[PDB]
Amino acid sequence: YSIDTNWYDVTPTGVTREYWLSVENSTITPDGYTRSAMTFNGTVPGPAIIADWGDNLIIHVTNNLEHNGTSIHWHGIRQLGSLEYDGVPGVTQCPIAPGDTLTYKFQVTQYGTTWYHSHFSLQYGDGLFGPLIINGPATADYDEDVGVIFLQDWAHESVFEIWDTARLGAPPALENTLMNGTNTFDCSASTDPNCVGGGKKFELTFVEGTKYRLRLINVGIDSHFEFAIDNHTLTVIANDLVPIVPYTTDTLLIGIGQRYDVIVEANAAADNYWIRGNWGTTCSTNNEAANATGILRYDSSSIANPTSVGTTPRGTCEDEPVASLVPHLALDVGGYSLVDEQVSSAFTNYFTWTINSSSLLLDWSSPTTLKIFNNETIFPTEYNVVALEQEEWVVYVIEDLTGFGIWHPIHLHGHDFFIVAQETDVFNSDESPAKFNLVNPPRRDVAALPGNGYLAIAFKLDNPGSWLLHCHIAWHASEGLAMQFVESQSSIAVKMTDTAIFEDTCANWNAYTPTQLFAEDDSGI
Ligand SMILES: *[C@@H]1O[C@H](CO)[C@@H](O[C@@H]2O[C@H](CO)[C@@H](O[C@@H]3O[C@H](CO[C@@H]4O[C@H](CO[C@@H]5O[C@H](CO)[C@@H](O)[C@H](O)[C@@H]5O[C@@H]5O[C@H](CO)[C@@H](O)[C@H](O)[C@@H]5O)[C@@H](O)[C@H](O)[C@@H]4O)[C@@H](O)[C@H](O)[C@@H]3O)[C@H](O)[C@H]2NC(C)=O)[C@H](O)[C@H]1NC(C)=O
Ligand SMILES: *[C@@H]1O[C@H](CO)[C@@H](O[C@@H]2O[C@H](CO)[C@@H](O[C@@H]3O[C@H](CO)[C@@H](O)[C@H](O)[C@@H]3O)[C@H](O)[C@H]2NC(C)=O)[C@H](O)[C@H]1NC(C)=O
Ligand SMILES: *[C@@H]1O[C@H](CO)[C@@H](O)[C@H](O)[C@H]1NC(C)=O
Ligand SMILES: *[C@@H]1O[C@H](CO)[C@@H](O)[C@H](O)[C@H]1NC(C)=O
Ligand SMILES: *[C@@H]1O[C@H](CO)[C@@H](O)[C@H](O)[C@H]1NC(C)=O
Ligand SMILES: *[C@@H]1O[C@H](CO)[C@@H](O)[C@H](O)[C@H]1NC(C)=O
Ligand SMILES: *[C@@H]1O[C@H](CO)[C@@H](O)[C@H](O)[C@H]1NC(C)=O
Ligand SMILES: *[C@H]1O[C@H](CO)[C@@H](O)[C@H](O)[C@@H]1O
Ligand SMILES: [Cu+2]
Ligand SMILES: [Cu+2]
Ligand SMILES: [Cu+2]
Ligand SMILES: [Cu+2]
Ligand SMILES: [Cu+2]
Repeated sequence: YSIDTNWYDVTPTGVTREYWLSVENSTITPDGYTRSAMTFNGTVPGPAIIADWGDNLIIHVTNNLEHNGTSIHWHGIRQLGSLEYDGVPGVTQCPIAPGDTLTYKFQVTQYGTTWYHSHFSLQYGDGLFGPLIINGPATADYDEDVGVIFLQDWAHESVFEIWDTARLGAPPALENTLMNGTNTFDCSASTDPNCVGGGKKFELTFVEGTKYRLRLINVGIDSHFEFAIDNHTLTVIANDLVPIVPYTTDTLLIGIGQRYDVIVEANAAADNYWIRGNWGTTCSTNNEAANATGILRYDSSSIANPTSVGTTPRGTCEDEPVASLVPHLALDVGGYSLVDEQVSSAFTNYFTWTINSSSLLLDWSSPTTLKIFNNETIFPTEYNVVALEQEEWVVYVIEDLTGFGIWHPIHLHGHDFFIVAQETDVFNSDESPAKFNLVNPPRRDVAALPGNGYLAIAFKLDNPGSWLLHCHIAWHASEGLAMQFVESQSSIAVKMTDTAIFEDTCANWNAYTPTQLFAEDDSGI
């Protein structure tokens, strides 16, 4: 097994790996400002889940929150034959009730960098995410793996406090950003007792001449980054969970939920350097956007702020150029049927996004998968179901008709897709399909729907189940910018063990909902 192994077809034998995670109500001080958080195991980021390609994960998730369901998603994890462990509440399970435990089981049939996060409403915005790193092949050599660097915005209160405001349609400017869970913040004016100060920059220490694999993930609520390290080059070796033909870049545009693995050679004059998130100010607002930075040190004892000169950011909300993103294991898209769908917006009780006029709104007590187990094939209109059955491919064209010009990071569950087109133009059903790239196009699981343009993503019908596709901007998802593919419904294979477990989760959730303190007040996802 190697970098040229087809991991969609072949999977190594591995070992069983077991984790207990507690979804917790916490207090943290990541940037010198003390606030509530919703965490795995009291840390933001959550604990590292590290495994090998082909391992079986067993992850016992206990919900120790008092006032929310929860449901944990393993982002970009294919979940072939483990649909009920995808962690989408209202799609592949009922929410895990307070006090209850759901044990997620799945094999990792991919390798690279990803993460896990709650998919229950906005929870991941309060810190409910962690790294999921799967060891395997890599398209370039390096001597050291520094692991993951999370890039995010960071509020100074619960995302749930500001939801009622945000749902009037404008995402609010958050108070700060974190790089790998930390940042500075100026508390030396504040009369807020929580602003205790002492927040510190993310530090990364290089040994000169050593090669470092960095694993970048944008995990913000509503944030775009263009990661750069002053006077260093990034050699990009993977996008999401798909190794790519290495290419070098001064900066790396990164949408929410996207990952890149980069190799950085520490071949610069030994000094302190700015590490730049390069918050996309055009993409979304932040109170402290220029402070989305950290410190590269070649000398650990140095406590000096770097004074390096950075590269000029492209300053866009785009993804990396399609031409740059060439998977190592080349794969082409076969004959396809085309599904076309259109993003617009409406206002009801609040601001919603629509997919062909319907905003996603799930009933947590009746997930698509329960409906499937009950042999339903017609789904509520607000479940935004697109049915798929075998031409073994689908091109899904999603069009921004909102007029907003936001670059939406579109995430597909159950599949890597193929970026056959990512265009800043109006989609024409008679002209545009011709301009698709079907021959080893970029392949990944988050890609930008360009603002005012279209994203055309192809996938194979190789994974029966009900698969959410959504904007990964947390507000947008909560605002129903989502649909779901019900793929070969009659081919979905579920174990009696897993059906029993699913039913129990739903039973406990149904036992919880009559005295819940808080109702569902978003899409559910
Ligand atoms: C950004 O910030 C994050 C922190 O949020 C930071 O994360 C760090 O990532 C590093 C690189 O990826 C990482 O370094 C690695 O750590 C690995 C593992 O850490 C260990 O855990 C080991 C294994 O767990 C155990 O299994 C053994 C048997 O082998 C048992 O003895 C042990 O009891 C435990 O038990 C079992 O767990 C299994 C599943 O794991 C189950 O199957 C079993 O049933 C049982 O429950 C252990 O061997 C180690 O001692 C250690 O605890 C290393 O393997 C790897 O080689 C590498 O060194 C680091 O740990 C992360 N740190 C934190 C705090 O999360 C990033 O580095 C930050 N990024 C940057 C750029 O700074
Ligand atoms: C999940 O749990 C959290 C508790 O952490 C619940 O958050 C709460 O959500 C409600 C309803 O949105 C909030 O009420 C609103 O507060 C704002 C801001 O002060 C106000 O403008 C509104 O008029 C409204 O009253 C409440 O503040 C918020 N609480 C906290 C501590 O954040 C959330 O509703 C739970 N969701 C589910 C589905 O269980
Ligand atoms: C997380 O917390 C739970 C509950 O305390 C504990 O059982 C579990 O072992 C912890 N897991 C890790 C990875 O720290
Ligand atoms: C977390 O704790 C806060 C403060 O005690 C509480 O008001 C809130 O309801 C809790 N959140 C959840 C999801 O249980
Ligand atoms: C980052 O924040 C600190 C604290 O306010 C400030 O001194 C510094 O100027 C900031 N950098 C900017 C605004 O570019
Ligand atoms: C969505 O709407 C457009 C325009 O009416 C139409 O071409 C397309 O087929 C619709 N898609 C679905 C899946 O209903
Ligand atoms: C769903 O269909 C299968 C196969 O016909 C059947 O065995 C099962 O009992 C059905 N569930 C229902 C009708 O609720
Ligand atoms: C990735 O590669 C493409 C194609 O060579 C470039 O256009 C891009 O700027 C980046 O280097
Ligand atoms: Cu309470
Ligand atoms: Cu995700
Ligand atoms: Cu996902
Ligand atoms: Cu969006
Ligand atoms: Cu998702």
